Amino acid sequence: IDLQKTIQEEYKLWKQNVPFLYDLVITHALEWPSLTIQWLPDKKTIPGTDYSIQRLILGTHTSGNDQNYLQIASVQLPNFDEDSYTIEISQKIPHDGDVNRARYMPQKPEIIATMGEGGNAYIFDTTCHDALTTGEALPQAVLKGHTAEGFGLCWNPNLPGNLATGAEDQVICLWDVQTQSFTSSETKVISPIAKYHRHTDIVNDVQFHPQHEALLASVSDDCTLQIHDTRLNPEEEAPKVIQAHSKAINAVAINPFNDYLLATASADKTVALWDLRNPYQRLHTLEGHEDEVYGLEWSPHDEPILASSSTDRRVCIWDLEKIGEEDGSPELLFMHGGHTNRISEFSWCPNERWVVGSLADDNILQIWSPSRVIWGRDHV
Repeated sequence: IDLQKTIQEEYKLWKQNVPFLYDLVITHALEWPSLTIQWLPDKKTIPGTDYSIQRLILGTHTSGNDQNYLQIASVQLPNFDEDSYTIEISQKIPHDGDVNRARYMPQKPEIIATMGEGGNAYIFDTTCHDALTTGEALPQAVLKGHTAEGFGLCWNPNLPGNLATGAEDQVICLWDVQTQSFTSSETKVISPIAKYHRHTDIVNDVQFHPQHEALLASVSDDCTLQIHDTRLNPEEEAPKVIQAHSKAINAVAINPFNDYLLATASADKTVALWDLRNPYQRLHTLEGHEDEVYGLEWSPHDEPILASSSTDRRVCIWDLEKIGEEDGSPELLFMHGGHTNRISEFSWCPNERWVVGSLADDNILQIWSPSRVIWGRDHV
């Protein structure tokens, strides 16, 4: 793939340092760039081997006219010891537009929701897509509600089948997806159970609280963070609207261990920290990215660890326990520099500690782990 001269220089410096800064790097080019990535929760152990098989959801983003696909990639991840590996596209499911975002249902991971063409969302049941299917691979459901494409998508981890989406139409849709009717022969057409008309610009991201069924956070180009209670009536305005940044907010992430800790990522190159009990008081600002921050995700294993990604091509990992303080930001624990274009999405591996899968706009998939020399510094 074409690299500009300076980019090519940087990438070769990065590769030279990889053995010192990383315990693992696996690189792969995909036939099409993917806008989205998420590790599936399952791990398949082959007894007697030094690896396990894990899986990732990927999408495509085609130049135009060429068919798009929702994809599942199977990855050989080595076991990490205590004193090349294969990546194949397992399933490929025809998808209508670009796959702007894709998320498996936590309670039923064979069910995958996507944000696709023109604002339609789609539901796929992977057990309806296999070598035995007789006709067209169809979505199991199309969710008709948005009037423009969107990138906000989140399943409710405490209410099976409950889905939230947000789009460039400024709207948040709530959906109730009942899956026990799904078939490979028909596409169910579903309308929303509620629509929120509370943002005044593109809704970039939505996230259900991991421990509270009714709490939905949303962020927008209107520079607000909003906390909605989906028990109350839909056109009643969100009981919490925060003027959180001076520029567009692209991502929101709720700590999966600290039920009050929320993070936002913004076009002001900043990540900010928020206490949900008193959400108008910003707790801290995290600086280090050189361009807009677009992606945000807490470690699934370590409460103080947060990752962010940016059009500056970096994934940054932040250690919140270093906030209390010899010239750079102490909470910036690690900066991944393996990508040569803007990062589209990344995802923490749920089955291995300190492993990230990341994608960039130039078709590269990287699976990497920073060295325990960096993250285990205060181990014994």
